Formats: sequence, C-alpha cells, structure tokens
Amino acid sequence: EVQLVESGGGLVQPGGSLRLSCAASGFNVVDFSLHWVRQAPGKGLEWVAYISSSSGSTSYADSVKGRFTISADTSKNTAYLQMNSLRAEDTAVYYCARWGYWPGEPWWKAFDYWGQGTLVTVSSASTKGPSVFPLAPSSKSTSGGTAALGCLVKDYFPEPVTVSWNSGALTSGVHTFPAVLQSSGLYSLSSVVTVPSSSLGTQTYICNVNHKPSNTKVDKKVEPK
Amino acid sequence: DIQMTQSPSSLSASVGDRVTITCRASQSVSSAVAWYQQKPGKAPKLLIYSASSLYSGVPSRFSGSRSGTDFTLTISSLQPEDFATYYCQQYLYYSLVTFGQGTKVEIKRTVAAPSVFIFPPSDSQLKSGTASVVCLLNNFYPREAKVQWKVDNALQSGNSQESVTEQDSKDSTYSLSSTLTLSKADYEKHKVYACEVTHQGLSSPVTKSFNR
Amino acid sequence: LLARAELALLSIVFVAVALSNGLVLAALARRGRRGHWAPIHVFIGHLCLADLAVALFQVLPQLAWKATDRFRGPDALCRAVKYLQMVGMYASSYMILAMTLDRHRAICRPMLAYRHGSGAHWNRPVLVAWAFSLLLSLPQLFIFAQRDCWACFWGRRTYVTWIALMVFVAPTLGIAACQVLIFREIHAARRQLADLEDNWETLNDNLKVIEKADNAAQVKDALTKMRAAALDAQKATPPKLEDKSPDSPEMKDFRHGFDILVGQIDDALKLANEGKVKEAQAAAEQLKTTRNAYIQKYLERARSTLAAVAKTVRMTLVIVVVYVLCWAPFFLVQLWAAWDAPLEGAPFVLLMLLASLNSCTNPWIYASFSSSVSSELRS
Ligand SMILES: Cc1nc2c([nH]1)CCN(C(=O)c1ccc(NC(=O)c3ccccc3-c3ccccc3)cc1)c1ccccc1-2
Repeated sequence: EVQLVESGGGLVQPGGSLRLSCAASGFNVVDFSLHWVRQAPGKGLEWVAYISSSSGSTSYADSVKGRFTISADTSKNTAYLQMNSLRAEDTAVYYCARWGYWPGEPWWKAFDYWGQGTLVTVSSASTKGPSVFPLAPSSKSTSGGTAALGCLVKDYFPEPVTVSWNSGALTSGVHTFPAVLQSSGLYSLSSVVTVPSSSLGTQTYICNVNHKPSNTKVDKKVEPK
Repeated sequence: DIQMTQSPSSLSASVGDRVTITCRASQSVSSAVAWYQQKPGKAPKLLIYSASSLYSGVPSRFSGSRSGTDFTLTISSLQPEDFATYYCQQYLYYSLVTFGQGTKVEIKRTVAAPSVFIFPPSDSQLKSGTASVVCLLNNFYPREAKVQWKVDNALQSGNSQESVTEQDSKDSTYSLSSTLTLSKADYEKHKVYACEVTHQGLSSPVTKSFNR
Repeated sequence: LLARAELALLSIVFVAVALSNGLVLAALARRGRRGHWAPIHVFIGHLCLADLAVALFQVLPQLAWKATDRFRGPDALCRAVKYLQMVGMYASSYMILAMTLDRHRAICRPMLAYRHGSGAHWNRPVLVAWAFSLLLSLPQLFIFAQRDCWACFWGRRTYVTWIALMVFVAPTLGIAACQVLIFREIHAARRQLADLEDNWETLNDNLKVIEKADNAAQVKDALTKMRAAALDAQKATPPKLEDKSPDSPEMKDFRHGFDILVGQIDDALKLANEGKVKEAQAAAEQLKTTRNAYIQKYLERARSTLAAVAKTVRMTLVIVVVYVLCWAPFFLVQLWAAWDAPLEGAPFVLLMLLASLNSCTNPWIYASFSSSVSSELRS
C-alpha cells in the first residue's frame, strides 16, 4: 500500500547541515514527483522543494534556494533533501508529498499521499534538565469553593517533558498548557488542577515531572499557604 | 508568487451546521485547486483534489466549488470528527504550489464565565533570582479573552507570555495561562502585582491582585 | 361601400400566399432532388402546407362573395368548410409550435430523437400536430348547420374562450417558454465560446510577450498565464449543438493536442527555471505548430455552427413574432366581444386578413433566412 516515510529529522545547531530522507513504498519514484512541504510550529503549510526523478528537474522556494539540495535515488527509491546553512526559522515539520505527472489524472490529484512528517529544530541552546516550582494557592482567595493547584516547569530545552498528579492517579480537571519558547531559548510550561472546597478535599497533591531527554524526575510537593 | 488568501481565519460551528470556507487566488489559476484537512499532529488529508472533485475515501458531505477565481469548501452536516484545520492549495505548476493560511473549525457552546486565579512566585524560584506571576483563566468558551498586568498600579506590556490549551472535547472550553517574568531586583522594588481579565462572559473586568 | 375593398384584399392575399408557398415548396422539392435535403425541410414544408390549407380553406370561401354571401348549399358543405377552416387555423398555430419545439430539441438537448424521420416529408411531431388539429376542430361539425349558414350555439363565450385558449394562448405560452429556454442555452453557448476565445487570446498575447521578453522573468512568468489558459481551455467542452462520444475528434483530437500544448508549456517553464532564457524562447516558436493544428480549426467550426443555429433560431423567432403580432389582434377582438362584451365588434374581415398575412409571409421569411432557397434566384 502506498506510503511515504520520512527520516533524518532531529536537532542541529544553527548554521549546521542536515539530511532528510523520504522513502516510498507501493510506488516507484520514477512515476511520481516528490515534493517537500514544511509547516512551521503553529503556522500554515508552505512548499519547500521538489524533485522529478524522470527529468532531474529540481526546484526550490525563494527562501531556501541556494542552501537546500534535493536529489533522488531510484535504486533505493528514496528522495533526499540536504539542508545547509540552517537558520532560526528553518525549524518545522517537513512532510514528503507525492504528485503525479501531467498527461493524465495523476496530475489533477494534488498531493494525495503525504508522509508522517519529520520535525527539525535549530537552536543554539543545549539540552538541559527542567526546573520545577510550586504554584500553591492562597486559602484567602476564593474562600469556599473551587481552588487551583499547579506546578511550573521552566528552563528545559527539548520539548518532551511530561507532567502527572499523584503519579497519574489524578487526571480529571488537569490542564497542561502548550510549551512556549522563551526569549532565552528554553521552554516554560505550567500544569494546574482544580480542587473542590472543604479544605481542598483533604488531599495532598504532588506534581510529578519527568524529562527523558535529560533523564530527570521531580516529585514536587505543594502545600497551601 | 500567487497569493491564496483564505478569509475565514477561524470558524465556530455546531454539529449538524453548514460551514463554508472561501479562498481567493491572486492570478487566474485553472480548476487546479485542492482542499486538505489537517488534525493536530497528523499530516494533511486530501479532501478535494480538483476545484470541485471529491477524493476517493472522503465523506460526501464535503463539497468543493469554483466561480472564476474564488473557490469554496462546504460541509453540510458537520460531524464531531470534522473539527480540524482546513487548507486551500493552488498547484498550477510543480514550482508554483501555494497554500492558504488555514481555518480552524472548533466546537460551539454557550459563553462561559472565566475563572481567574493568580499564583505569585515561590520562594524556591526566588532562590535562583527570578520571579514569575501566573494569571490563570479557566473554563471559558470564547478563545478571545484579554489579559493585562498592572504592576504598582501601572500597566505593563511586552514582558508576559500566554499559552492557551486546545479546546478539550469533554466540555468544549479553554484554559489560558499568562506568566509575567521579572528579575530578582525588579520583583523586589515593587509591592503590588495584579492581573486583570476582560472577557465576553464577565460583565466587567476582573482584577486579581496580591502584595509582596 | 367596402365590400369591393374586402374582395380585392382577399384576392391579392390569396394570390400572394398561394404563389409564395408554392414557390417555396417547389424550391424545397428541387433541393430535395439534390443532396441538399435537411431535417428542417420537413418542418418548413409542412408549415407551408398548413399555409396552403389556410389559403384554400380559411381565405378562399371569404374571397368568393357569390358563395359566402349567404353560404348557399347543403349543411354538409358548410360543416365541412367550417371544420376545414378551424383545422387550417389549428395547423398554422401548431406547426409553428412544433418548429419551436424542434429548435428546443436540437439546441437544448440535441439527441438522436429524430426517430422514423424520412425524406417523404413527414415526422412524428408534425403528424402529431396535424392529428391534434383534426381532433380539436371536430366540435365544428356539431355547431354550424345551415342556420344563410350561422352558428347554432353561455355556449358562445365558453366555446370562444376554449378556442382562444387552445389555439393561441396555450401554443403561444409554450412557444414563449421554449424561446426563453433556447435564448438561455444560446447565451450559455456564446459565453462558453467567448471564454475559449479569451483563453486563446491570452495564449497568443503571452506568446508574443515571451517572444519580446529579454530576461528570465516575463518568461517564467507569462508561461504560467499560458498554462492556466490552456488548462481552462481544454476543459471547455463543445456546446450541446455537437455530439460528445468516444473516438470523437473533440474528445481525443482536441484534448490531446491540448495535452501536447501543456507539455510544451511545461518544457518551456522547465527551461526558464534554469536561467536558459534563450533556450526557452525556442519553445515559444515550437508552440505555434501545436496551436495552429488542433485548436484553430475547432474554434472556426464552433463559431460557424453557433452562427448557423443562431440564424435558424432567429428565423423561428421572427416567424413566432409575426405569428403573435398578426393573430393576437384578431383573437383578442373575439375574446373581448364574444360575451355579448361592451358592444358589437363590427370590423371582422380586416383582422382575419391581417392574421392570414402571417401565412402569406412565412415562406418569404424562410427564403430570406435560408441560403438554399436564397440561391434559387433562377427558376
Ligand atoms: C361560436 C364560435 N364561432 C367561431 C368560434 N367560436 C372560434 C373563434 N371564431 C370567432 O371568434 C369568430 C366569430 C364570428 C366571425 N365573423 C364571420 O365569420 C363573418 C363576418 C362577415 C360576414 C360573414 C361571416 C361568417 C358567418 C358564418 C360562417 C363563416 C363566416 C369571425 C370569427 C371563429 C373564426 C372562424 C370560424 C368560426 C369561429
């Protein structure tokens, strides 16, 4: 069955070099033109490059021309994109799409078998562990009723950090907001939980944070003020 | 360089509601225009592969149409799984493919009152030499909620970062957190910090404040 | 005195209608003897035959003032004469109705609906119209019976309303509906042909710009406009006036030459993208060989066919307009004064003569609007 599989995405420092490989199964790259389309985090799609293996007719966007090199290998049935002189805004999810050839209907079907997409990030920051701090509420605030209990994690570069309450026992009323790239290059993310009245229900909540890229765990204990 | 402006930057609708999205092209491309649907963390999915031609495996409710240089995608009976971003592409030539900005279709629900809470900095954070104050808006349906910071009764801007959760499909409500960060010295030389929230649900702005 | 004036009017009108209809029918037969017979010939010939029926049944009795002074004769003669008159009127109306229906069939939905059509001058719609004219005029055998002959009879007003509704208002409304539908279809075809012409014009203008371009841009550009124009053009199918079947020249020969055209545009764009403007100029000249082979002839044929069907539709519209403008003055008088009505409508002969002028002038309209009969200058 038709399928595009992307690989090679990862972390490369700005000004470095990277190679993205799009492997096709269920069809031959000779019969189809392979396009690379990138989507920036929280932004619309934009076309990066393309390769036609039959004619060797490469092309590039105005913002990548001269730095990106698109090639194809029919023996391995793959398409390579070599990105050099990377810049800050080159971070994105790159999908490999497939487009037919003009004479017939395959052309009128636009990108119709995309790939999974590979995420590439470029930043000067180096991998480091998170720092977690409490967000304990005040008993005076909202005296009688709903209360909020949170933990704020910050200064962790790689995005994959996860949060849980009571080692996963508490999962109702938990909001974990998307990480936001701070001006320093690291990330910040706050997790909050809603608790009822009557002395918070007589339950001591512990915010458990884990970070696999840094291999770190924190079990921050939060108490009312 | 063919622009593909997509007018409805965002759209709110309810199940069983007809929803229309429009696209306009700078030049006169032919019926070479496609409509894709993307869900969070997934690659797009070709819904309409010509100006108006349903793809093989797409539900028939989706329908594309063209008139001159204006293209439209319509969903008659919005199902619960039709909530996703929709993109409009023009693909006249291999090196001339351009997408639209996209329209995010969300669920509808009666305006809800934000719950405004404020978390001051913790002494543990102050140990490292930095203080952050978090204003939390909770359980409000309209994403358009304004949040501002008043330090020493003086409005502050350009030093706060706000993150809003995706509309959860359990009750269709949002939660926004705005963190304002300052150094140790700046935090030490001011006494009162307040966060004011203005929302459609709240009749008047709600200000939550605390002292040093 | 005015009886002599009426007699002279009727005599000249009989002469004109009979001569014109006979001449046009003879021209139709002569063209049939050749290889120039067409489907419309049966319709026009039967409309001419209805005109002769009007002339010989509805006009001859009135012209003879020694026979219509008191309608002398047995009741059978008068009954037959009135039946023939009403048959002629019904036929004159319904032949025009059938012609307009034929235009609708051959314009809106030109299918293979000419079943059992023959060169013996008959087809299904015309025989249907003749049979309906014969049937609907049957009541005339049970009214006039040697009354001088006069109507033997609420009966008169109801019957005249029925006659004006069946002969004039209903056929005229059907014809008007068919005419508006045909006008809409013809305007759609004209707009489609104009769109194809505009696409061809854009192709030519951008080819000229490429020829006079002197840099990478204006070649990479102005080839995209050409590509969009070609994609739009190859999609435009021929109007309904022509068939659409596999192996047809318009399916393969048209949307295969356009495929080669778009392929050459793609090759030119591929050359232009590499900065080889000089090489991309050669493809501009190469495109002309494909442009002038599959598409120019198609445009000429489409324009000519549209002009021909527009001419036929204009002829039918002129016949319908004359029909209405010449028969309404007569039917309206009866409709307005047959109820015993504000007063007596003394003028009767002139209105009917004006109505018969339509049958007199149909053959001239056809000959003017037909090149086959127009070329028949020498008899
Ligand atoms: C009840 C009734 N009748 C007729 C109708 N419904 C149908 C409509 N329709 C008239 O509305 C009408 C009625 C009366 C006249 N006036 C004449 O015909 C006339 C005028 C001057 C001198 C003689 C005659 C004459 C008298 C008897 C027989 C034939 C001609 C014209 C048209 C007719 C037109 C042609 C034949 C029969 C009728």
